[PDB]
Amino acid sequence: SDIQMTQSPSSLSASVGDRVTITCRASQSVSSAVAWYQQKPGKAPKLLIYSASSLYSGVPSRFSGSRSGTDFTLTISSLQPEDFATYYCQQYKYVPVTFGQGTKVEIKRTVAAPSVFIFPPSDSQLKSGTASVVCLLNNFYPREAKVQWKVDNALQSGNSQESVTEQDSKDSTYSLSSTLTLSKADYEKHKVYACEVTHQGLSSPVTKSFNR
Amino acid sequence: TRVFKKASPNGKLTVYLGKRDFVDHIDLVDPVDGVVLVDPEYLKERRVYVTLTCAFRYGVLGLTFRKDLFVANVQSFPPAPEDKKPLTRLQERLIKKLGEHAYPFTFEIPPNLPCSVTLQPGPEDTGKACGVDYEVKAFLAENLEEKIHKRNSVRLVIRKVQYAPERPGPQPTAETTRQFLMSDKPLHLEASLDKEIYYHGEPISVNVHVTNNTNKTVKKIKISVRQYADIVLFNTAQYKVPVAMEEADDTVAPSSTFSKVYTLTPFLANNREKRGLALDGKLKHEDTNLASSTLLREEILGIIVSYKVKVKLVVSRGGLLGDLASSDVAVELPFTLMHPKPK
Amino acid sequence: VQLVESGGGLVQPGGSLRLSCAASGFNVYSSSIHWVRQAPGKGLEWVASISSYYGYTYYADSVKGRFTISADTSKNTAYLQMNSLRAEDTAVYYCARSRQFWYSGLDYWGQGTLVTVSSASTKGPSVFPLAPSSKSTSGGTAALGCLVKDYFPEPVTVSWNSGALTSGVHTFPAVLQSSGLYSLSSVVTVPSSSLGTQTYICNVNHKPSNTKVDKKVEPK
Amino acid sequence: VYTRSTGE
Repeated sequence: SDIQMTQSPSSLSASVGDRVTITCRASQSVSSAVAWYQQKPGKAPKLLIYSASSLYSGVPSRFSGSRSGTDFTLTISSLQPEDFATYYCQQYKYVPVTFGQGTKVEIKRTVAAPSVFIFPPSDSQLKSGTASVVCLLNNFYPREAKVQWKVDNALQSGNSQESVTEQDSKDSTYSLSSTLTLSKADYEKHKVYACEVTHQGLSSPVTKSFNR
Repeated sequence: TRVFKKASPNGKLTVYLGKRDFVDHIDLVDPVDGVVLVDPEYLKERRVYVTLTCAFRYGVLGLTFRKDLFVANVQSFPPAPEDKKPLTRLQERLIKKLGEHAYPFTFEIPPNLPCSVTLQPGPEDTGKACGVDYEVKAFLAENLEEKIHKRNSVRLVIRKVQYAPERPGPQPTAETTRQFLMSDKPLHLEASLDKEIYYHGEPISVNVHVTNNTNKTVKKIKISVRQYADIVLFNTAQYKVPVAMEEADDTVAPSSTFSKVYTLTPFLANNREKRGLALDGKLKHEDTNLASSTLLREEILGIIVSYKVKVKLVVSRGGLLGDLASSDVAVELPFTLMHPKPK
Repeated sequence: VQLVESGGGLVQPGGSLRLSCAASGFNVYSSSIHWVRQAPGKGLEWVASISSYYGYTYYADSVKGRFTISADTSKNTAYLQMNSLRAEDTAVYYCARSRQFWYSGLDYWGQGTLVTVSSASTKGPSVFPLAPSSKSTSGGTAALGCLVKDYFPEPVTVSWNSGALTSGVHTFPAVLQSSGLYSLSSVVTVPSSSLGTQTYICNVNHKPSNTKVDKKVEPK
Repeated sequence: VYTRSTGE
């Protein structure tokens, strides 16, 4: 029973100097009461444009705004190193005010493949009574990946939590940590643990398996 | 860019405007330019008029009345041969989209007219917003004598507004010396504000300096921001109502000086029981701030609002004349209160 | 001009927590103090607003009847009093600034203190090193790592050699688990030829339970 | 009673 926002872009990716556009369609007309924001990871948001198209002070000239009925837009003339964060669309005509989902604007880099390394459990963890294996990816673009563990030459799912770090500001690469969380007894039995990665840079899946 | 539009109850008539708020720069006011869309199907009276009205609305049970202060009329349809006006850029855009059927209208607001001001209603009021308001009404009839039929017409509320001057005025400062007869001893009061122009919701700093060389004692110091409203409709009316105040128990003993800075901020939340208080014009029933000070260059209709800070010293005399002769000492400081110019 | 948040911490569900943000360069009456709720990777969600000039409070429908927004106008502070906290209300709550006359959006925000709501209790991190095996070394470069697992509270800051080692380090975001305890992994890449001759450590720290860690990684 | 906007 409340107005919702629909940012159309989900994961935009572009090279430096490109003209990128982000559009958010209001469920029902919110008039020109639309604002755009920039939020760096681990930081609080900043205001860019207000009243749909009125640039805010302390914002570069490249930024600008427009309106197409329910579709409100955000356009950057030239993209810059500073301008690489997740942006948001807001409406403030009717309370409650709502935001968009977020668009992962990122740098464009040559397709580099991940360097998978598997790590066995430590003597300290296994005496604590728990078992966990870490499969690590590094220096890869794009961020998309679909790693799946295989233990005792059998696929294992539902017990593999994954985490990914933010894009590095210098070389523009990601990393990924997969963790096979299990009990100590499971580790000793059927000890053929392995992780299989699939990525665009890798023509074939590259499995890093460890025995003893 | 987008524009406002409103249709008559039966849709036969539709007004188009570019904005609701028109800025009064004193030397000139923003013109009220627009168009009126009429279909030939519903064009039977064959004369469409548009009217700009500045009216004072006033009230037992929610009933209100509108007394006109300034009325102007333009015959949009048909375009009389003895009046050809050039179209504004806003108007020529509107015809380009709508077509011939849109008939333009342009009103010029002369100077020395009142700004849109709404007087605060109480919780037991159900009528329309009382005060001074502007309004554009488009209708069609056979002639100007015919009684306009509410359904063959449409009205849209507009506002005439002002904004803070670019150049700030001189620092408001004021002095007064009260000299008593028992001895040749003066009680001196000096007061000043930080600046001349303040915005709504911003604090006002009152520097107060008292030199009490008399035998009497200052018991209390009363600071207050007071709204001056001059209402010139029939005869004359006016009132002062304190939109801020502080009663400090600061004491100035005999043969001693005192100096302190008081900071007051006028806001509406603590003035909601003061019915009749001047507020900035309301489009319909929107909550608006305390009325902005209206600036007049060189007895003007409507509600003229201004602000002053009063600094009063409550003195107890006694002695020869006892408490028959008042010994209080006050001073006043005028200042501007309005919103900054929107960029 | 600055906004400062405090009063964030772990509270059992159905409990009570209170939050306040300082205001600098903004007059209370000339501005409105909004609040927001963005959980990790979930997006901004406006929870409450206060208009000092018009004395109005606004609440989110879910929030309605639970949080109370107030403001001490003298100290220039806004106090969001949260009562009957749900586990779902775990998020980073920011305090925003708006133009009282007239609304211009959320032009300034505070950093925002962390709010956590769960039945689980604060627990110290159990750090087990990830020794660099033969698998770890490839292309002439090897990788150390420390695993921080079993701590519940979200705030944990880990720096290798007490921040002296900031090259090749990759701190993975913490993730909440079936147990509910948060688990975070941190790894670095150091040349193999330097591996062995030189020793490197991970300075894991967890302020809630006051547990400094100086565990050192040795190849397996 | 409602007043609406439109493009130009």
